[PDB]
Amino acid sequence: IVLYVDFKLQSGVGRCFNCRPAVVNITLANFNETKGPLCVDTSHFTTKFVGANFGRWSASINTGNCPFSFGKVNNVCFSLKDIPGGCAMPIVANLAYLNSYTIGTLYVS
Amino acid sequence: SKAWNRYRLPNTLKPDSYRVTLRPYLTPNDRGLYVFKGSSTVRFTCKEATDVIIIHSKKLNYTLSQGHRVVLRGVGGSQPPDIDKTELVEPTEYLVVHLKGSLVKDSQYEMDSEFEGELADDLAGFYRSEYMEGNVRKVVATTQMQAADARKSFPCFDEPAMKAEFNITLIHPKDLTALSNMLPKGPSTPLPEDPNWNVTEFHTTPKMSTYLLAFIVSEFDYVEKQASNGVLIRIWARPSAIAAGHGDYALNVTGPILNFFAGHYDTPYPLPKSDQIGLPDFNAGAMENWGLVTYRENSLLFDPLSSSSSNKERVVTVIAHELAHQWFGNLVTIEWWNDLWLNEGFASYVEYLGADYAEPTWNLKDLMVLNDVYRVMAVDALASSHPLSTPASEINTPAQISELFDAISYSKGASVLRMLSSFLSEDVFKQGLASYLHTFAYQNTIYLNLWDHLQEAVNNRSIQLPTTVRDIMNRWTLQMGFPVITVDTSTGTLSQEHFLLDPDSNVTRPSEFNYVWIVPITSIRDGRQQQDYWLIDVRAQNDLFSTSGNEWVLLNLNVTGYYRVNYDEENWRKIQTQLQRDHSAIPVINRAQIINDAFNLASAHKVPVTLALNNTLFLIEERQYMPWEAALSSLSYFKLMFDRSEVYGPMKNYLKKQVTPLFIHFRNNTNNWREIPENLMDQYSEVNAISTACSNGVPECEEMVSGLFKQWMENPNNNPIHPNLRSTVYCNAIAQGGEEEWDFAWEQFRNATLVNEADKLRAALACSKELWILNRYLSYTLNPDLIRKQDATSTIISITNNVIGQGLVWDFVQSNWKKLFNDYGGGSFSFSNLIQAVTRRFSTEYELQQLEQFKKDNEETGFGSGTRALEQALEKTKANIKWVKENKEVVLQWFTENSK
Ligand SMILES: *[C@@H]1O[C@H](CO)[C@@H](O[C@@H]2O[C@H](CO)[C@@H](O[C@@H]3O[C@H](CO)[C@@H](O)[C@H](O)[C@@H]3O)[C@H](O)[C@H]2NC(C)=O)[C@H](O)[C@H]1NC(C)=O
Ligand SMILES: *[C@@H]1O[C@H](CO)[C@@H](O[C@@H]2O[C@H](CO)[C@@H](O)[C@H](O)[C@H]2NC(C)=O)[C@H](O)[C@H]1NC(C)=O
Ligand SMILES: *[C@@H]1O[C@H](CO)[C@@H](O)[C@H](O)[C@H]1NC(C)=O
Ligand SMILES: *[C@@H]1O[C@H](CO)[C@@H](O)[C@H](O)[C@H]1NC(C)=O
Ligand SMILES: *[C@@H]1O[C@H](CO)[C@@H](O)[C@H](O)[C@H]1NC(C)=O
Ligand SMILES: *[C@@H]1O[C@H](CO)[C@@H](O)[C@H](O)[C@H]1NC(C)=O
Ligand SMILES: *[C@@H]1O[C@H](CO)[C@@H](O)[C@H](O)[C@H]1NC(C)=O
Ligand SMILES: *[C@@H]1O[C@H](CO)[C@@H](O)[C@H](O)[C@H]1NC(C)=O
Ligand SMILES: [Zn+2]
Repeated sequence: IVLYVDFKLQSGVGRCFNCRPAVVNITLANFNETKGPLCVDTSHFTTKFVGANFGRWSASINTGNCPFSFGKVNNVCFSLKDIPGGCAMPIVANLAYLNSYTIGTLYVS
Repeated sequence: SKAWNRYRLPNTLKPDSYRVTLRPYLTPNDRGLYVFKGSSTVRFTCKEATDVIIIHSKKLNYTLSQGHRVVLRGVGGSQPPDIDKTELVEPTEYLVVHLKGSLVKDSQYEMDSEFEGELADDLAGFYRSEYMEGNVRKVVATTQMQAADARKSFPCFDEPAMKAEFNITLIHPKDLTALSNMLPKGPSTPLPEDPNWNVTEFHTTPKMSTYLLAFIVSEFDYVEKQASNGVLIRIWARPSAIAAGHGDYALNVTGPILNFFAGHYDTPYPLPKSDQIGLPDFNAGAMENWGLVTYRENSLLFDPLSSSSSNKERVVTVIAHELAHQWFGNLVTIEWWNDLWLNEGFASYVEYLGADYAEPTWNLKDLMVLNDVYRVMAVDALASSHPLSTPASEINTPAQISELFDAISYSKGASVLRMLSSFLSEDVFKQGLASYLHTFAYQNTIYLNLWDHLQEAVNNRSIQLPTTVRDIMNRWTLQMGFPVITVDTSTGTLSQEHFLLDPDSNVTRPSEFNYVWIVPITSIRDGRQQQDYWLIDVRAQNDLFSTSGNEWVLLNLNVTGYYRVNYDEENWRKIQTQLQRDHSAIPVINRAQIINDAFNLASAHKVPVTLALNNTLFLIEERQYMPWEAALSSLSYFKLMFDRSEVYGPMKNYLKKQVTPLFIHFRNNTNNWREIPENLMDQYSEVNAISTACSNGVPECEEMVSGLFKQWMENPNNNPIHPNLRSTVYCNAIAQGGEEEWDFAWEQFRNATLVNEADKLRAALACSKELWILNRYLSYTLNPDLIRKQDATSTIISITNNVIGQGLVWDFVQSNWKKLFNDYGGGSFSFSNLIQAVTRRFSTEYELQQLEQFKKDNEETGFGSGTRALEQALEKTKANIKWVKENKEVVLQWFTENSK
């Protein structure tokens, strides 16, 4: 698993620096929305995270409704669309010591 | 004799609505001048027949169409007579259009005009502001219309009572934004003539005064947050600043404070937004433009890692002050500038009500006694002051108008507002203000209208006062000065008289009330509040003020009333011993009152100077901030009179002894200067202890501030000096150091990215003891490339504050005043403040000669905004000569004895 998260701020002049980002590109590696939620084949697997980190704006994945942390190899299927009977742990775009915005959700069950 | 030779406008024409289109060119033309092209169409109604149109205009060149500077059209079938000729009257700044026939009464007319102007760096009208992004020279077109500079951007009837609606339009480059009072009326459409330029039309404003208009064109970014009252709030500033988060703090407090004022005064904020923008080049601290408030960068931005707690206080106080103007001044404007205190006096009081709401752990309302009441008592004690409400006929010219933006209108108005709300109670006072706002909304009022609605509140609430509200406040508004309450606690007698710093000064201003006030006295007895008392006569008697044995009284609890208090010798002794026994028994605010009143009383020859100095003895075991500051403030006058004489040495030794215990206490409390006090007041106490400790020769302080600065020089990127200490550590380390420390702090000031930091550096550079450095530094202050014209006067005022530069600046002012006045006439240079500061030290008959000769020489050139400040300097100087002769010896004795 290799989740890539990224987002861009309101472009142009007179931009709102803290408003909700204008572009969002949350991309789960080797995942097809049409095929369905891809499940972890084996307990032996490496999970990386590549969120945008520019200035005070950063992107991270904080596990809220799910009692497991992304990044731990220890101990379930992961998808970007709602999977039934599962929790919704959101992906957020944080502004240091200021408002933050939910840009997308990584579902799991 | 002629209409266009008088400074007041005629009542014949009254405007109704304006159409204005401006276009700044943010690049220099071949002449090297930044210009702005504009077009305006004003619709006005003829209230009285007249054959001439008089409208304000200043530094504006007009395109000739149909052989004249303007084109006159009719509205609703009215026939506009032919225009014979148009002329520009520079003295009164008018655009006179002479007609062949007269105008019809009750008939509307429209006047077209195409004009051009300069986008100068004079911080007035439509002016330019510049900054640096990377290696690029960014340019901004901002505005400052107060007090009478709207005529400098487009022709109009520039008076506060000539309210109207404004259909603003801004033609700017495509890659830049345009802002104004209202929100854009649709997105920006590229100008057809040239696709490289966009066009932004804004919604029509409400009925407002000209001086509240604002047109900004920048590439700024912003941060926004919907307020609790649905108002959109935006904090505009330079991109890098917004990104770094220096606007986040203003965003945190602006919304909440706005909504607080709305609920407190039971009046909504009419506009749908309120933008806060920070210009790199602003003259004043901020301007209350309705919908688009403009600030200095140091008054809006704040860096949690490099700004000081006093900077944070500055921001909230300035924001609160500006947001309060939205109600008092914008929604309800003044009829004429002579009543300026109705706008700035209310804002200066309300600024604390809002700040206390944003940061309630600060108890900022208490600082109003030092920052406002006693700040204006020093000037209001002079016979050359002016009443809170000067007659309308006495204020006419722009110089006389800009002159009223002084401590009197701001602080004394705030002090009178403090005293009013204390004896009326806040809840009652709030009531009357709500009815006063609703009635006169989108209108103009005078001081009388306020008495009417405040009197009504007294009737609905059934509050009992010695007489009508109009007659109690007229005593503080129509006549200048304040009383001094003399108490005879032996017999309980009470006396009052006009307090003057110089008992021999000749009071020229006549007063219908013969300088007698109606003061509400609040007192305490052995630390217990007594029954409030009203004094309606020149002399009275009451048992509330009688004492026996150890009993002592103190009038004016927490200094709510705007008056000084003086007691008999016996009562003073009981107070002094009380301070030495347990000073905590006295209200901390009144502990400052004791020091401040006594010192100003000695200067007035009302009590021996040896008494005032005795009241400063208890400070040796005083930890609070406010009492020490009150002493340091009154003692600053002693520094001004004696820092070039034999008396200074002993004075420094006495202060060095009074403050050293506090300095050691804060060294242990701060873990060797590693941390800062949690309470804001204590943080200020630490600083006042460090500055007073180092200024007076405490070697442990001198070895620390120098070692800190040296550590910084070793790792410039990592600044080890906490922001609160940077101000004082900088000045002292540069004075102790040499050119190597001065150049390093100069390098830092040029490469600085935060204005708060640069301001600290700029002032500290003026602390160099080398006379050649101060002379070089002085020549920098006049180079706009090195020091911003908005900081010129300030930097010069800092150099004259240095005893080694006192004579350098006085010589500088005397030599090139005309050149200094002509070049900066009505621009970024404040002449009153510089005069006030350069003459503060005058104490000899020789200096008085120099000053009187300075007046005689430049009487043809004039003084404008500094006329009153010059007279106040002449009076304060004549008084200083007597004071020094009378106290030079006795004071020296007291300092030498108590220094051991
Ligand atoms: C100056 O005026 C020009 C032209 O009005 C502005 O350029 C355009 O600004 C608009 C509004 O933001 C943008 O329109 C876009 O239309 C596309 C469809 O083609 C739509 O998908 C977008 O959602 C958007 O509404 C457009 O990005 C922009 N065009 C360009 C590339 O210049 C310009 O913003 C104005 N400048 C200022 C500072 O006002
Ligand atoms: C005079 O001012 C002092 C200090 O501002 C006030 O003392 C505070 O009183 C409030 C209650 O109103 C307490 O919560 C604070 O703890 C007190 N501060 C102290 C003593 O440190 C005092 O109330 C004021 N007195 C009046 C009636 O004006
Ligand atoms: C979204 O991110 C992935 C990460 O590699 C990138 O390959 C893809 O081009 C991005 N799509 C967009 C919106 O550019
Ligand atoms: C994703 O699944 C769909 C449905 O079969 C099909 O387009 C293909 O298998 C996958 N598309 C991509 C982009 O690999
Ligand atoms: C503004 O408030 C937010 C949230 O309460 C806080 O995180 C932030 O630190 C504040 N901004 C500053 C720098 O005061
Ligand atoms: C300004 O606009 C308002 C509303 O659109 C309009 O009623 C008024 O006549 C306009 N005034 C001028 C001078 O254009
Ligand atoms: C307006 O005309 C005067 C000369 O009458 C000229 O000195 C000034 O520069 C002109 N204004 C502009 C902006 O060019
Ligand atoms: C000041 O106090 C000293 C003793 O502490 C005393 O000798 C002197 O007379 C006092 N001055 C007055 C007038 O209070
Ligand atoms: Zn103000």
